[PDB]
Amino acid sequence: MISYDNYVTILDEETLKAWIAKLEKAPVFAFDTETDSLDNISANLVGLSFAIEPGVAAYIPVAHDYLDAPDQISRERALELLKPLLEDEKALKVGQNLKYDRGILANYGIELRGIAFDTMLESYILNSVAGRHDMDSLAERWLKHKTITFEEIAGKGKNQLTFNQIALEEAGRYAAEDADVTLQLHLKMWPDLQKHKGPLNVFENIEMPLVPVLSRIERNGVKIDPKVLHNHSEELTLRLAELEKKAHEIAGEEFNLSSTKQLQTILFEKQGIKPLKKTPSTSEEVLEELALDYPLPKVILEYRGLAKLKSTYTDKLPLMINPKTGRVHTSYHQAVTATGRLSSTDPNLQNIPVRNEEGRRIRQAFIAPEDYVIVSADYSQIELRIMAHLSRDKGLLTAFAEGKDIHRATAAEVFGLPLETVTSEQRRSAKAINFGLIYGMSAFGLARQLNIPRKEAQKYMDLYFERYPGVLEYMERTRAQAKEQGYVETLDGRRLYLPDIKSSNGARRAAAERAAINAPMQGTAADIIKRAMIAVDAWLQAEQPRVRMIMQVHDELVFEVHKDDVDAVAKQIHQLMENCTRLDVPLLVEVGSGENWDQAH
Ligand SMILES: [Mg+2]
Ligand SMILES: [Mn+2]
Ligand SMILES: [Zn+2]
Ligand SMILES: [Zn+2]
Ligand SMILES: [Zn+2]
Repeated sequence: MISYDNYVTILDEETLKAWIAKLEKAPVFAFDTETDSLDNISANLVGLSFAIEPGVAAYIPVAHDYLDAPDQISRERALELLKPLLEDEKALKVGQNLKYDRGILANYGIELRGIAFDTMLESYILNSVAGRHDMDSLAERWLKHKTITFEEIAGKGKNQLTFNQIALEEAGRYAAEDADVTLQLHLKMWPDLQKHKGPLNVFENIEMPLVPVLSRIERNGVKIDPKVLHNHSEELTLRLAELEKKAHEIAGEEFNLSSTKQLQTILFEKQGIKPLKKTPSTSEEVLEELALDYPLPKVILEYRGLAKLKSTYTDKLPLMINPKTGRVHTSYHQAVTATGRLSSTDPNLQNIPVRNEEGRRIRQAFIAPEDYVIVSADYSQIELRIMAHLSRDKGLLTAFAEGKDIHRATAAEVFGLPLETVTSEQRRSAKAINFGLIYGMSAFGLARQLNIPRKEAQKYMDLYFERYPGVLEYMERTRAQAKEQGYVETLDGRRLYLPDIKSSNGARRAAAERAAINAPMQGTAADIIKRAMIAVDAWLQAEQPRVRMIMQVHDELVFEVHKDDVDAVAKQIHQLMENCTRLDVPLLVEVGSGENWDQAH
């Protein structure tokens, strides 16, 4: 176990000051905060823990208020004595998910500096796919130590206690162990993170500096109009009713809009071909093939889609508005994706349909406050530009260089015809090839996206590789080093380990080869986006203009800018994004604005 003998519980100023003195001369120190809620903006700090050396850690309770809780240093007195140390950029701190801790302190007017090491990110940069990067998983992987779980001291279910309700000593065991373990994890991982300059570079200049900027974006939140979302909800109810009637009217009787049950009994029973369509799906959608002529499958297609969107965003979004700020605070995850891109939840901004009309209405609900406007800064087809650079292809490089539409430029080369005459179908064919290459799509998978026969798709890809030889080379070379060293890297050095590259399993090894071609372009896009965020945030902090960075979704950064400042600010965001990141890839940033996210998008 871990008893009350392990760590000290600081209940007096004199002892706290003794520790602050030791903390001041430590080379690095682990630090952690305890609160009464996972919600950063409204959580209250219940206590703090520190670790100066493996096995030497302490817990300082400041707001435990259960019946008869012992005297504790007051939250205000503890923070004023600790403030200088916390705000000192020279005092280096180590922590697990420091983004959270930085925010809690910000609730009390404290600016946490010296945010040097985050064990979550150390683990993530070492090997993004090694497993989960949370402390409990980390302590077990690297230290063969099983940590005290929050459930162990607080309980489970609705009757679960909040930190302020837990006994001082019990809270101490948990909090001081976090600090201690975090320091031990750093001592084991930091030395390893130096065996390679690639990962070390990404960790030091991309991931760590991004920690406080993610905190600031999350805490800023985004303005959502609940009325608009409600109208959209009422209207969708009516549209779902109408659509259901249109389905019944086309055939007979009533039925659910569920395939492999009520649909096959209608659809193919009235002429068609037996198999159904899985909601596997992004490759063989039987329902949308029939949709080009057959009416029923087209209405069932649209019905399901609207049903999904209503319960996911229309009904959910209004419930996420924080009472304290009046805004929605999404959760960004910095150590979850395999390629290094940021993910998002509650809400998952990336699942809002882009090329769909309803998704546009969801976006219209993201509004700018009075006298402000929503500004969108996007990296135009960054992955494609990255592939152009990685393949060193003069053809692609020149297309982007002279500002031509790469999809029409590619079609003009593949099909051999003037750029002005390329048709929509030809452009659509080249476009499917271009994005297919990024995901390492098979010549048959391209046929399923283009609806053309196999070997006809193969005919296009051979014509493509002949016109753009540099792309085949990159593809072959990347699969090469992937087998030679078990991993692939981005331009900045970020690595994706591929354990199934020599799998001996067929499909399992195919996946690893696709990931081999894909990761370098996706990871590089990710690195670029993170560098722009740090650069834009740095300008924001230094110059203090009337602008907030509110979102990050796909390849765009969304802001709130004062209406009278839009022009100067747009010039600035634009320069920072395509000139203060990587100077090797030919980058283009498209900046737009409006009353809501949809207008600026
Ligand atoms: Mg191309
Ligand atoms: Mn913590
Ligand atoms: Zn903790
Ligand atoms: Zn993208
Ligand atoms: Zn420019």
